[PDB]
Amino acid sequence: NSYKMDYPEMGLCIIINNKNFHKSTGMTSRSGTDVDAANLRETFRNLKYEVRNKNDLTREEIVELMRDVSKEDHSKRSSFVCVLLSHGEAGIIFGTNGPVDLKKITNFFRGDRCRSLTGKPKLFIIQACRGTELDCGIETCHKIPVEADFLYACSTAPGYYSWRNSKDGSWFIQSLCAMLKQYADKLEFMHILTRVNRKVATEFESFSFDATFHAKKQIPCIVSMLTKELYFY
Amino acid sequence: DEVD
Repeated sequence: NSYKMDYPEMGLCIIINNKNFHKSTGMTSRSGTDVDAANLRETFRNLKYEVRNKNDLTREEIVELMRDVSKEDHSKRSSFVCVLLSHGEAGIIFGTNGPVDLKKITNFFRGDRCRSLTGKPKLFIIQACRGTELDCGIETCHKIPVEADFLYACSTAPGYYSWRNSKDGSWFIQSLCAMLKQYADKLEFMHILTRVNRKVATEFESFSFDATFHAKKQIPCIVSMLTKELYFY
Repeated sequence: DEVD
């Protein structure tokens, strides 16, 4: 009923942290993202993941990184974690010089394409916009599918902007790290992520001099194709 | 607060 998490290694945690984008793209610098990346590094280090931080990657460097990691031998590793911190749109995360399709990235890890991860949880944690909607809130052959064992922990609902504080980091990553620190020794991962949903939904609200962007809310979106319960302990 |  739960994934085997007592392989010799918990696995890799790849963190792609895009802060500065090529001028020609017109994309703004993502102030606060270094806070997220540092928090994520410490959070996952404590969970015994082998963390690799990558900063300011082009669209082709992202693809090449993911391809290479998917070709590593993960036989001794329990799981795989990839964190993407960038601008985005529906289905898309941005490299510093242009977009990468998320499906292209995740496909490298399919059950038939990365055999040393077949049957093990593959977790993709994404802090990026998924569109431009704002939430105004309301007061008060084979044997297993190749798409199985993926979880996407998305920072925001489909179609919506995702919020990041330039001083504190992104709402979602702040909350995800806090909940993992507090509950990773107590709760199954889906229940941890539900607590993240509640923390983001209840404790954060945007403040802006621009009325269009002021007093806005956010709900993260858990997408699970997992087949077992996931415990980090 | 900023959007991504």
